[PDB]
Amino acid sequence: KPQFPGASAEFIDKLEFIQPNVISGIPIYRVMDRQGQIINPSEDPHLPKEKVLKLYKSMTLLNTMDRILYESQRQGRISFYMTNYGEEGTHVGSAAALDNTDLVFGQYREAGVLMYRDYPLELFMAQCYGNISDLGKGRQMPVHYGCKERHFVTISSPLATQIPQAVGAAYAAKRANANRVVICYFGEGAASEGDAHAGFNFAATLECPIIFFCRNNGYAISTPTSEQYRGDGIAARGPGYGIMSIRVDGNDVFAVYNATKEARRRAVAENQPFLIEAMTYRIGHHSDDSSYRYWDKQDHPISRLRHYLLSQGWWDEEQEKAWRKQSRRKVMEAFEQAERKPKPNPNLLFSDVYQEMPAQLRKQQESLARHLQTYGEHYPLDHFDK
Amino acid sequence: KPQFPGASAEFIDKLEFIQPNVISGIPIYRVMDRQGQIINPSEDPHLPKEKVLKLYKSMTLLNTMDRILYESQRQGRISFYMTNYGEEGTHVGSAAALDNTDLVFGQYREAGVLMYRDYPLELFMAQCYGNISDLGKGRQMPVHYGCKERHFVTISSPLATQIPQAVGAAYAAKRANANRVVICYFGEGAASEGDAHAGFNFAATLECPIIFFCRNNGYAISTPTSEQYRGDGIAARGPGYGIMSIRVDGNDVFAVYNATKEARRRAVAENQPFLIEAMTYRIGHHSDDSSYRYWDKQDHPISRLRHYLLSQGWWDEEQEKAWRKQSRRKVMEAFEQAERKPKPNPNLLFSDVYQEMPAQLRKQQESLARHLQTYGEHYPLDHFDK
Amino acid sequence: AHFTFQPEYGQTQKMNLFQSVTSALDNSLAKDPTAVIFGEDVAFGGVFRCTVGLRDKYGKDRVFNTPLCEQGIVGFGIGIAVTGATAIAEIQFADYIFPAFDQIVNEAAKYRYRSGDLFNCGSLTIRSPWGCVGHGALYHSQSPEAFFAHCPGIKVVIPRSPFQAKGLLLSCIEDKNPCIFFEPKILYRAAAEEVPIEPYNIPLSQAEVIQEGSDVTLVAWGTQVHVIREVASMAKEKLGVSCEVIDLRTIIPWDVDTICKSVIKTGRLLISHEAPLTGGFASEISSTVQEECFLNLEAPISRVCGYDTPFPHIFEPFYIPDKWKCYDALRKMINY
Amino acid sequence: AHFTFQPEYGQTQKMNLFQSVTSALDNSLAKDPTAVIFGEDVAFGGVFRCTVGLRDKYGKDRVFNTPLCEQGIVGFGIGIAVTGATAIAEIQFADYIFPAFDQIVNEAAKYRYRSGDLFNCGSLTIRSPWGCVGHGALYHSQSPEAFFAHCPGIKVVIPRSPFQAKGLLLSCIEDKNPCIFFEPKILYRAAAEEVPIEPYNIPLSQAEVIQEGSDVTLVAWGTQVHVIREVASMAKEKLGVSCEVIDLRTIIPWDVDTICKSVIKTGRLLISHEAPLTGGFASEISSTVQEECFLNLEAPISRVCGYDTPFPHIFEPFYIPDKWKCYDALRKMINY
Ligand SMILES: Cc1ncc(C[n+]2csc(CCOP(=O)(O)OP(=O)(O)O)c2C)c(N)n1
Ligand SMILES: Cc1ncc(C[n+]2csc(CCOP(=O)(O)OP(=O)(O)O)c2C)c(N)n1
Ligand SMILES: [K+]
Ligand SMILES: [K+]
Ligand SMILES: [K+]
Ligand SMILES: [K+]
Ligand SMILES: [Mn+2]
Ligand SMILES: [Mn+2]
Repeated sequence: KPQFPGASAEFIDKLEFIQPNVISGIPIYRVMDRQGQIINPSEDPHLPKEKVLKLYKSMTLLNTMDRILYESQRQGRISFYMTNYGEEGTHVGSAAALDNTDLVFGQYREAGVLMYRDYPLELFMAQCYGNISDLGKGRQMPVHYGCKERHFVTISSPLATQIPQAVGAAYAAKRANANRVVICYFGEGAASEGDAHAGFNFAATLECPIIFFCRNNGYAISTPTSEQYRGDGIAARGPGYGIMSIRVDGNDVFAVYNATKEARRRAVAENQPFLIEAMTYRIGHHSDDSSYRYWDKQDHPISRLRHYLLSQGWWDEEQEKAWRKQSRRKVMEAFEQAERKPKPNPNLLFSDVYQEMPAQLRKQQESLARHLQTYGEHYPLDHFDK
Repeated sequence: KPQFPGASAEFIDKLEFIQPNVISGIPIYRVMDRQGQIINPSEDPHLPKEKVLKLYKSMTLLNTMDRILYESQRQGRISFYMTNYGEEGTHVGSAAALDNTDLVFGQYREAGVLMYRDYPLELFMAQCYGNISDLGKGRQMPVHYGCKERHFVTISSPLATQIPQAVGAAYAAKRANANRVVICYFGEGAASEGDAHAGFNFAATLECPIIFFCRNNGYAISTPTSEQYRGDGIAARGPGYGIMSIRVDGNDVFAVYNATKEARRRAVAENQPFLIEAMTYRIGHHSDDSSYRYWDKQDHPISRLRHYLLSQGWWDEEQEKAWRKQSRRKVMEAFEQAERKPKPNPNLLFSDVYQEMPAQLRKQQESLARHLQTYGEHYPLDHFDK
Repeated sequence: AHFTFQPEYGQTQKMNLFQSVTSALDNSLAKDPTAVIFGEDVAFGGVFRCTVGLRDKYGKDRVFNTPLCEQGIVGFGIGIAVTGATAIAEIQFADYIFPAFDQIVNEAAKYRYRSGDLFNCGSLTIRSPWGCVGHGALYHSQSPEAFFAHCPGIKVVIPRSPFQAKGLLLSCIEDKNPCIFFEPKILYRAAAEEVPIEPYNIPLSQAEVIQEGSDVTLVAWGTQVHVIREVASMAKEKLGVSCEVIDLRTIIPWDVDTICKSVIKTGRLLISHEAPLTGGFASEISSTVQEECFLNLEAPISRVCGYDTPFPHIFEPFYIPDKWKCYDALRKMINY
Repeated sequence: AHFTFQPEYGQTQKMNLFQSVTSALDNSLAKDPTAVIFGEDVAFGGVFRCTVGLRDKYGKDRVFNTPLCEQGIVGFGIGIAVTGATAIAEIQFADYIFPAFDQIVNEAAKYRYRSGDLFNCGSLTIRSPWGCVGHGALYHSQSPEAFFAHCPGIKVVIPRSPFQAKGLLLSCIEDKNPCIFFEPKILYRAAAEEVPIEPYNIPLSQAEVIQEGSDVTLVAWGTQVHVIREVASMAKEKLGVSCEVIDLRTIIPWDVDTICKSVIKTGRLLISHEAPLTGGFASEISSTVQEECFLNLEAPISRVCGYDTPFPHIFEPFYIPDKWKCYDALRKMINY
């Protein structure tokens, strides 16, 4: 019997290399087909009508906002934008399975989580426009959302940095014994970063209640997954870290919901991490003219959820028309209001660098004030607060 | 049928999380037992007598050098030292399976690879003493060996940095089409670094002829593996990256040799990486009073190889005695000579920072020369060259 | 924008900055069979089009994408260079170079020294978009040169135009030391200029006096050179002040002699850079100049730099050391 | 060695530097139930014994080992701090802090700013052994403070003795900004001194004039403070020169007023640090002092620093800015 402390195993007397199983990888969990039909009754979550309608409306409201802000960027009204096309179901489905106070870390494609948590259209817009209503004070590029009230940690551009951070927040939650989980979203490209290896390993060895949620949409900007990794996607990496893992159909809100609900339940009870890899397809551009490269007319999360609603008698064409009209109205009202607000006071460029403001930093702020007194006509002072 | 570009798999209609298999991990490949007996004839490599005696003598000569340099440190004659106790077989066994020109990257416990490649005792000593014969010019701490002639890349202290580097060297070898492999050694602790995730993934996606050789001895200084990872050791991580992997009994030079020989053969032919995890036990201290914590009287690589020699009639007590005497003599001759050599010229502190020497750096070197002209009595000038 | 671009080796062709980078890379792969180019999204031409057409022309084994991992990109590059092959790595935005900081500072920079020259990674070059772009905010705007300036063993080079970029980049690729080449991204598409079609080199560690002056010395690099060139014009017209304008070009090892020689003549110095004041590279230039020209300095050296804060989105117009800020400090310094 | 150590709050006990760190950590976990300490090998007491007995006293869930991964240690620490819990991370040697450079510079330092203060990691402190040790060579000797000084949003603090270390470390742990605390390892076991058993604080961003003087100002931090204290003695005895000796203590935000006020009085300044000259923090102090005290400076400010090379093994005695090197530069400066 092998006595090595590093592993638990039997001896083998024949030389055999372990081959990866990639052609036949971890199967994709599915609950409803492309026609919105429940495939296996025992897996139907039987979510109440009001909640399913909220899943639907959240993801179509997000889609309406995406269309409008995407165009706004094209016109140079906002400096940058990233859509959520094809990611709507992974976000609303997983957000619906969380408790309102579960802390969320993510990056660029999680707006739907905030939408499900009722983040105001006015605040999505304030951040993209960097106006006076932005609690982020206009400091970050557009779509770098954050909400303390809705436990959505501020997004940052450096990929994967939020992964080991989410693990630390989960360790602290374990200690506070508040029966809270942390969920951390990231794409399959970001999973190649060293920080992903750091977070996955720490979560397992430090026994943290965290759900790692990987959105695998086949591309990281122009890079196909064939150039991103050679194993069986990201799901197959979880067991190597001792992490309970699963792969789901990301265009199926119910598959996503069921996997997330069960992961949250076990993660909080057992203080162990879970990895969910949601297979999807980035329908829209990365940010970038996508056309280095079907999922809109044959396999779209919104379309599948809509068919499900119809089969239950929960939606119809007139309701569809009225909602498209109402959501467009709601989004355009927030948009116009956002465009008209002034930007924050230029002095806000100096606060929050440290909690307090160092004297030498105050001197730089005074320096600017003096500069503007004399050269102000050469600056856009009328567009900024005070 | 699933149509996602990120993975190849079937749909599954039942929610099932994938559980890691750690209690029954990847089995440990063994060729001979603790009594040096070949367990399975079909696995005997039937290495010629001269080569097996070289494996034996290399690892006992290394052990003799270890004892002496370890004591030297204790006395403050050299500033630092790291032994190879219990790692002797993983190193000679794998080095014997490589071609002389295969490039080696490693860290602290690979001295046996250099020994097998006939690195002179005089050069091991010159580096530890940082004397004039050191081609490294006395710049690095002891045991940071390097040899261009024997294709052993200079060791550096930052753990795991050599991993993605070894991958790049392997990519370049692929392109040069020289039918060479690269082997990269590292411990199970170093495998937790982000650079390990970087190298493993790049080697698979860029199809590189490299062998990753992980020495898992159950500890990284005071940290047991239970606090280092929770999956089935390092071997189980290889398949998740699409890497052919295997685990071997590191105290069995023949298991190590067979696994390395076969990995080298396939890596060079197929331009694909292989991962070998050698299970061992760090018998000596980390560098540190090991006594945060059997393998010397019941399972030692040297002892097992010795029993094998006896069963073939290739060694005996008198040969053992004469060799212990001769190797001790050889090591003490190098040691005394090393201690007596002066250190290099202080000017060598300035060269090789860049290939050429920047004018501003020359000015600093002139500055020192002037300083020493005046204050030289306060410096150990007589101990250094010129 | 906030600057205006304006301005022997054979046939030339009009090229903007990104095209001049492609030209330098093309010349390199053509004359050096071992050279390879790699990084995130370089295969299809790059997010800033610097590698367009190179994969089709040279092969998928020479111009290829790596997984999304900066520490791996640099460690991988070091390894290629260790075998003597030319490795030209791309880091997508300079702001994302930090994950590779350990591989750059602890490994690349120390590779030759620590091995007694038995091994090296001299044939490694890391290129990366750099500097503000009007709306880049915290992570699409950084100027990390001062972090690298404190690391012996690497060279850090920054061009100010298409002509300068191709010549300095070819010198970096051919230099026998690991080099970091920062490409001012706001210039990628901004105004083209004539650039030789064939390879030529511009020396490293050599500043360029682009306009002689006798009253004060102005030093900058990258896009900021255009800002001080304009400031020189404003000073001459509004104050009758003659400005000597110098592009540093190489951050380390820097051209100490050119700067001191200029200050010995003018007796005044103003250094400017987008990067934050504290710990910025202007502090090193100022210290050194004070030490070499104490006798000639007629006033305190001034540094007009970005503020000591992260780079903001909506406040960028108020953050950058623009021509008015440089002008004002110059005015006060001239009146000292 | 190359230096000599020498030198209200209740009962005190003799403590060397590592014991004073343990005392500060013990006081912190006792009064702050959320505080946890983690990193490589901290559970058994640490490779430099700074955490001995803390796990037994406070629990395995509060003093624990992490996997061997610096970028993870810091990202993990940031995350704990994001929930408001006190996170005290250890990086085994300052030389190994670079893998975490991106998490420190792009994340920790910018966390509060970029979120409009909706989130922060103010309760994070990173402590790490620092400085030369006689034979540490390239990776057991580094002084990385200047790399971090160019990053707005973090504080970098370095003590010179056991008393200073416990007071500055408690202030770092309690400060509402992410702090990096560098512990001069050569002092861990070198000479003890009286240290209060109970918690006390020493302010951040405040330099300490440890000896008044009127002829020249000498500035340093860490072990180098002891070197300049001795240099002061040599100057007084061999030259009749009165030296004002100042320990900077906090690298950023630094105490600009104390240094300028001192130089305005003495009119001369010599700054010294083990870290390499180029891009070293002395260049920032010198630049700033030149800008604020141009009228009072009677000679060029001198910087006596480590050379612009990696830190060598066998040549250390010739590399460090020892008392003789500082003395000589002081002599020349006094004779200016
Ligand atoms: C450290 C870092 N490197 C590079 C980038 C540039 N970048 C932004 S998004 C992106 C692609 C990420 O792909 P993925 O993680 O799969 O997410 P997706 O965009 O497909 O949702 C890249 C390379 C970055 N933001 N941060
Ligand atoms: C980046 C880095 N972090 C920390 C250290 C300090 N250190 C030196 S050896 C070591 C343990 C490594 O353990 P392992 O990789 O398992 O190798 P072993 O010593 O057991 O052969 C540590 C933490 C280092 N050298 N480099
Ligand atoms: K992030
Ligand atoms: K290494
Ligand atoms: K180069
Ligand atoms: K703090
Ligand atoms: Mn993707
Ligand atoms: Mn180990």
